[PDB]
Amino acid sequence: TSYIEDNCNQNGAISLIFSLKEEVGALAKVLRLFEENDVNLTHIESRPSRLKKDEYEFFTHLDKRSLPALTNIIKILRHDIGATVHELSRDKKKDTVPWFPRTIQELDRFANQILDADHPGFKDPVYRARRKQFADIAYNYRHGQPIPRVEYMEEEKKTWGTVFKTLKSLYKTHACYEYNHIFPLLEKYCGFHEDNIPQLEDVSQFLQTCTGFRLRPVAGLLSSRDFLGGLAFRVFHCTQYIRHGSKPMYTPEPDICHELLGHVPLFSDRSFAQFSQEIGLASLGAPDEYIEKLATIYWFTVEFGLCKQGDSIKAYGAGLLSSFGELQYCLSEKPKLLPLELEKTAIQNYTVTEFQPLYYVAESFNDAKEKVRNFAATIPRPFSVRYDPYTQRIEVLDNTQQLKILADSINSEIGILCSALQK
Amino acid sequence: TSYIEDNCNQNGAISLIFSLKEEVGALAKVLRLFEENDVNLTHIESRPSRLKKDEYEFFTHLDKRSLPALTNIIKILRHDIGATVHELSRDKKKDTVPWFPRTIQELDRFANQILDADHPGFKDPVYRARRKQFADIAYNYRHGQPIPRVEYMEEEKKTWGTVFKTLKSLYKTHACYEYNHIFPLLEKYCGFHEDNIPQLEDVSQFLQTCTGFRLRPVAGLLSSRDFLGGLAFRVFHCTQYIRHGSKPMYTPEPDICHELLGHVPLFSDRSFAQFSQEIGLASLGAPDEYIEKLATIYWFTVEFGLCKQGDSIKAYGAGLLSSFGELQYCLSEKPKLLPLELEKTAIQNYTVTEFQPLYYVAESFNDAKEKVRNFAATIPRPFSVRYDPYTQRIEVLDNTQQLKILADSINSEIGILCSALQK
Amino acid sequence: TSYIEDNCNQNGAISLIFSLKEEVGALAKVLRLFEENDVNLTHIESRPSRLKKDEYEFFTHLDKRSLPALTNIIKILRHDIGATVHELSRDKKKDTVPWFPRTIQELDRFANQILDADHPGFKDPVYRARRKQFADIAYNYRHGQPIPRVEYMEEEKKTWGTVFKTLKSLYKTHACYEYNHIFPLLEKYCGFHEDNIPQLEDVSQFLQTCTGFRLRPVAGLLSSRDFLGGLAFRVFHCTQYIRHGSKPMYTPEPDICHELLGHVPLFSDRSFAQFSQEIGLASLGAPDEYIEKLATIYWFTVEFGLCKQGDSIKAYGAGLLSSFGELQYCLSEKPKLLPLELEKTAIQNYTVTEFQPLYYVAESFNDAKEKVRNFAATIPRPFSVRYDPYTQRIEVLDNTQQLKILADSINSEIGILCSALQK
Amino acid sequence: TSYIEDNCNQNGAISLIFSLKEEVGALAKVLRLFEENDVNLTHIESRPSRLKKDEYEFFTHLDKRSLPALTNIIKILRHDIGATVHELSRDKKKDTVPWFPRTIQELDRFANQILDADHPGFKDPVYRARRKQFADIAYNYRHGQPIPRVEYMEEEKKTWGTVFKTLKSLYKTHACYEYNHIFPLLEKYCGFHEDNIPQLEDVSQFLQTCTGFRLRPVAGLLSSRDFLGGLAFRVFHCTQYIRHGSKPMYTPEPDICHELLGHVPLFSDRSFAQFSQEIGLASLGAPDEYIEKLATIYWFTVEFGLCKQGDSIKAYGAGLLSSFGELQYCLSEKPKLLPLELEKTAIQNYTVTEFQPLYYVAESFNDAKEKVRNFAATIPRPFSVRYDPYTQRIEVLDNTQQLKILADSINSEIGILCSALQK
Ligand SMILES: C[C@H](O)[C@H](O)[C@H]1CNc2nc(N)[nH]c(=O)c2N1
Ligand SMILES: C[C@H](O)[C@H](O)[C@H]1CNc2nc(N)[nH]c(=O)c2N1
Ligand SMILES: C[C@H](O)[C@H](O)[C@H]1CNc2nc(N)[nH]c(=O)c2N1
Ligand SMILES: C[C@H](O)[C@H](O)[C@H]1CNc2nc(N)[nH]c(=O)c2N1
Repeated sequence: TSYIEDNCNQNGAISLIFSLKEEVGALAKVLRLFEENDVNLTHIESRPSRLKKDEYEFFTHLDKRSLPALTNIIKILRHDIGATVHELSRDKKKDTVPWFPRTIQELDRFANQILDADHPGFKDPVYRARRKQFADIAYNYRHGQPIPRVEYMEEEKKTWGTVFKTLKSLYKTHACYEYNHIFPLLEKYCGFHEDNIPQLEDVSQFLQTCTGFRLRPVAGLLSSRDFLGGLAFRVFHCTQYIRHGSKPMYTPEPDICHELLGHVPLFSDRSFAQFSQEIGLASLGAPDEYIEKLATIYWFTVEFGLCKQGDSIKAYGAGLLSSFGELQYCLSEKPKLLPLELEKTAIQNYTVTEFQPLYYVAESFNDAKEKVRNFAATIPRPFSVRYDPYTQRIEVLDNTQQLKILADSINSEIGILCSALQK
Repeated sequence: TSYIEDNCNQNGAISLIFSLKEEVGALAKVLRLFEENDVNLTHIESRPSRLKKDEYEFFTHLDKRSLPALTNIIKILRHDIGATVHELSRDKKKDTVPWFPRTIQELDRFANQILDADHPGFKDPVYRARRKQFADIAYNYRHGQPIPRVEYMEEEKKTWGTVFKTLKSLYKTHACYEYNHIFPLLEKYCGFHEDNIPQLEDVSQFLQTCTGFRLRPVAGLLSSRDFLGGLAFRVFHCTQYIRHGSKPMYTPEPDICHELLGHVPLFSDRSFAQFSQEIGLASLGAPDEYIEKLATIYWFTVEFGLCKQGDSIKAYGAGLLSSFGELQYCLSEKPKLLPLELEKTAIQNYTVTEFQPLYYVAESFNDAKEKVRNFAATIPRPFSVRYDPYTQRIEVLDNTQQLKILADSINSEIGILCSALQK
Repeated sequence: TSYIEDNCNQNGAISLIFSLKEEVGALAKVLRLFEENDVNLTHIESRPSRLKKDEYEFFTHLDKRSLPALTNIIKILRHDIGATVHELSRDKKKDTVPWFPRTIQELDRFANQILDADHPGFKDPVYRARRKQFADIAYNYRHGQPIPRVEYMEEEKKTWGTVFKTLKSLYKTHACYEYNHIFPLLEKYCGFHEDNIPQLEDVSQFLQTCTGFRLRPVAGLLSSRDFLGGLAFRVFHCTQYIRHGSKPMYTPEPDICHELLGHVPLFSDRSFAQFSQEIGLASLGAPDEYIEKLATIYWFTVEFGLCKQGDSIKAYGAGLLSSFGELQYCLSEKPKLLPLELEKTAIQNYTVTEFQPLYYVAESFNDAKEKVRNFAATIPRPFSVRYDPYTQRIEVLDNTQQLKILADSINSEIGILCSALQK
Repeated sequence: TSYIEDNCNQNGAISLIFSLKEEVGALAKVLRLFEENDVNLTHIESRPSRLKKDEYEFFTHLDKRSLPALTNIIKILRHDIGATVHELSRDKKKDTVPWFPRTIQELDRFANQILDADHPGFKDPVYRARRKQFADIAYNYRHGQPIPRVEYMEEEKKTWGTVFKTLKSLYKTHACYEYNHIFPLLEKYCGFHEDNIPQLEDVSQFLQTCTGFRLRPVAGLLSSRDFLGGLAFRVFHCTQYIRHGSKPMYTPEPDICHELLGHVPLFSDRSFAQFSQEIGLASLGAPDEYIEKLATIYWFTVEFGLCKQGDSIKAYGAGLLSSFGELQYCLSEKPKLLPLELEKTAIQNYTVTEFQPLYYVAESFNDAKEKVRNFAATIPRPFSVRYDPYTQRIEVLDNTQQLKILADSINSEIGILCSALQK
């Protein structure tokens, strides 16, 4: 499978999800309680609760180095004060919700936690000397920055040239509509020629010009939780390296072309973007088991999905649209095609290298979105999630908070629509 | 009054907002049209319709150098292709929608479109040179950049100190809760103390973490149209300069103390943000005729409003909470009180530097949002608008798409709600 | 005032509104509960939850013979099974919701709960015997039956003739359009001429073909509660008797002319029907406290209202359009005019037989519906209601179902709308 | 197939769908135009247009006997006045929309237009003498009446006894949930014992007590248009006859038991009722071709459908739940099961007698409702349809009328839901 079990750092990450009502002593109480225990107060951030006017939300920017007193604080918090605390832990210790980044800026803690001799071009010291350099670029990037741009060598340029020569000529009849729609634009705007390599930054900015989707330089393949969690933030982690000039149509681990020809152009569609994003949102705080299940879904859908299209069936898989041979295989009559169903799609085993025998076809991305949200209602976590586009932080919602926020949001949509009724 | 009519630049600003449905030649026709007539493509960016999968949307960043060629382009768009074209013009000539920005970045285009001997300290060279310094800072600032942090002199530090000493001790009973709650946060977080000035950047970061609202350093005062459009983007144009030490409770032009102590803390509540933003949206495409009325609203609502608050009447005006005398004058039997109703609230003359005879009271900011939106449904503009938080572009909507977009979005929201109903 | 407090019958009316979720024994438990304690099943009807597939809804048609046994049943329902029970009582004792009908057929239960020497014609035996005749007709009429058609004497025919002669010639400029349009229809269709009386049955048929509104022959005057509940069912309780020939423009108790010329023609517009019906629904479960206010509304709105109508102010009141003098008094500079706002419109004392000093003006009936519904959201009753047009039973809604039912219904409506958008 | 081509009567039915704006001369113009041409004015009914306050709708109760002048009237109507007229014709003559009943009362014109020697019990004069008697009962029924009740013979009673003995014992594990839910209620309420025959009227009234669904006595099998059109009105036409005592488990033409055990109990569920009803609504004014397609759908769904149910697949077909042998066959592993899709389901051929080889399974009835409405968007008719629950007439909607009615209806639902947001 494509599931990669997740890791941790020795310091770790112990966050405390809790909101607090402006009670007698409260905001003084908490921050003094922390600075008595040596906890830095650059790391105890509090902002208001966007729902109950009289409450705040608290973000604790910590690690396991605070353990000699982190017990005690929790002790006082849940039982001496009466604040509902959920602890995020990356070590996945005693019945502790699995850690995840909480703001779009917290992605830098565990973004470099990725990656055999048989790699194509292995005994070439040149390709490896280039590969550690590109990993370095991902090692030094911090959120907010523009992606540092690299002049690509030319042998790599014609590797892309060949792959593009094949795939372009073959997309017009193989790719989904939303791909033939975006791709001419990428060509004329970003530098998506068969004779030119685009820089990650420009593509990032274009995807933000279409959907607010962002490209983040990652050295390699991250653990499923981190990958799908970053996708929650409308952030796609992508690679900067190319395949070897010897074998331009096989890579065991995804390269520049897989993203630019498999993922990105569809990331320029809002319907598909939100589709992927909802899965992202659902991935966080989820059990490792359900992360295996998410990985399975992602594979048979994002990486290798098909879409019903009025008259045709077409491929929206990112591995489908990036691998010339399997893009031939896919619409051939060989493989299996059935209307997508997650009850089975999760319980669907697959292979990593071999051409995937069976495929699953959606109606439109939005129906798949509905289905994803449905399955999200199945993942067991003692709270809900929903993403804030402006603040770029994930609203962790409880019983009472889901209610007023959805209520009034739909009220505003209701108002604008009721005015749309008056022509 | 404080209403300011809008002006133009030598270059100008000619946009052609139009979308086009993907037929063979359509987008080819347009991109042919520009470079056939030599128009630069540094400014003609076309992206997909975030709504109709089969359409593109066109933002044309143009100017009056296209006047030597715009006739032909308009004609071919309106009649040879059949595209509904709305031309945005800042010259506001025959059949021209009054210009406004479509991108979060088009606010830098008209950020320098701003701004007397009786000022206390007019011939004081130090206050003059410092005001030219701050005008320079606002002159060269472009969106996305960090707000440069400025070292304040001591006279300015204690002028702020005095203003704060007076107003802070008073707020506990005059400001709305949404202020009495937020201010404890701002004090200890951004530096809203009596002996220290926060730098706009830090406050901006706080405000986007709360509401996606942003602080923009602006020279003097910008036309009503431009100010309120920037507020539509959840971007607040704000001042970095301080008042003179001679008269610490009189400033003719809004200053650091007025912005940080009158406006910001209320900009820290989402409900208030939605209120102001909905007004902003109503400003876009609006004629100067009803923009006089809009400025009036802002005055009597954001700057000089009162709000029903459970038991009492309280001040949420940014000018009430920034001018010490009128905050008491307003909470007395002296002034007159009228229930906010836009039939009258817009139609009401006023003066700027005056203890306001009458005030207007809201119920909660949300209902005020509703009233603003309702009255906005009355301004005649040949389309409505609503802002895309991720892309930071305002979806300009015609008849056909408004319904499909809100209908389906609410389809998703009500689905998740119907499933949440079963606990 | 014209407000009438409600009374009770010797039998009474004890309903227990409750639904129950289909577990083994649940519905078995209840049906066991009744016949274990001997209660008759001519009145205990259980039907499915039109909303939650897995639940039943229970309408229990009971009386005070169950007082010798209701204690046990209530207890077992509230604590041994765990069913949310709301008991409807017309005795309105401790912890009793004030009684109201759940079925379109429960209106016959309290249809005889109605009704002086100074009447012109009091000791006239002919008018007396005729009023006892019409009271008998209303006494034995049950819903569903055809309204018996009655042969009128000649004095009654020309009393009607005179009233009509006067008011008809005048309506062309005093009544709302929704009256000036409908009346041409009623004249030629039902027999609304100066020489002929329509029989309630024919008008009823007309009114259900327009609005589902129905004419019910009622003896004298029914308590405010009962009248307005019947109006909730889109059923109008109406009079079949005429006034005396002595005073053709004075009647203390509403008569055929008042109903057919004041009320009905406006009951022929759907928007007005929705207005009155929403009020009706608000009456259900309402305490007498706010029902005084409801009666006041009906008076100042349905019976004595004015409406903004594009350019002018016009009368849609049923008492304005039925009492010739006050229709002119009202359209003059004599009376006072106040914009309909329920904060004041409910809170306002009045007298019955009086040229009304002040009047209230609406914008359109639909907005008045909104205001009624809004103020209804203020009455404290332990559930909301909305009427099922096909079943002719009012869905009594608790928290959990309201959302799933309207959410999904609107899901369907917005789907068909989104598909209609493409022409 | 189960499609039966439709017939006509010699008089026929020429109706004219048109609305009219209150223009100079209008309402006098039309009715005088008709009475000049001998057209009875009991047959020219006009009521108001429920949308445009200034318009009426006109129903012409005619036949082909008006032909010697029906040309001329149409002549003046469409081209001399400018009223959009759509002619309904049952003969399906020159490009004339196929006739259908317009009110729930117009069903009596063509309700008796139904129905080989091999019928079971044919040479028994007793069964035929009974069969013409039951057809007579359907021949003499007119809308509004209660269904005349018959004392059933006893041999027929034990035919029902045997069929019930088998099917009841076999339903608890074969029938869909919504059947095991309703059926105990029918047992205890209507007289659904294995030892007793229910009278059509009581079942009708029960189905109206659940969903407003009604049972109308029909002599035999009607043409598809009339059957599905009656189902639009929430009216199910049903048979009063039984099978022969010789062979109680085979009938070529549906009998009492098929409805009471196949159709009715599901007609007591609102979700299923609306499901069937929307198809009904869609059937009217549809091409004969698409009536063949509708018949196909009805067969594979209503008569022989399955439903996905969380854990199981269960039968909701009316022939499935009425035929003991095929109810065994259905969940056996023999037949084919695929997720229902109307693109194919219509183009799905079948057999009349033989056990249907393949079956189609829905998720829940509502999803099938969505699908039906979707396919309805494909039937070609120059107007839309939507059913009025109160007036019990089908709103024929044009471009402009669909808009305001759906707009404001959803506005009301929006209001009630927005108030549900305030708890
Ligand atoms: C989601 C699933 O685990 C899938 O294999 C992930 C794994 N990690 C990844 N890591 C990177 N860098 N890029 C990817 O596309 C993926 N895909
Ligand atoms: C909104 C209203 O027009 C008000 O007068 C505006 C005018 N332009 C402005 N310009 C600046 N720089 N600052 C302000 O506060 C205002 N206020
Ligand atoms: C609705 C208001 O309470 C008003 O006084 C009611 C009272 N009861 C009534 N009873 C009858 N029979 N007829 C009426 O018009 C009224 N009006
Ligand atoms: C809808 C389809 O035509 C189906 O065979 C109809 C035909 N006519 C009918 N006629 C009657 N009386 N009852 C039915 O169930 C049907 N079914």
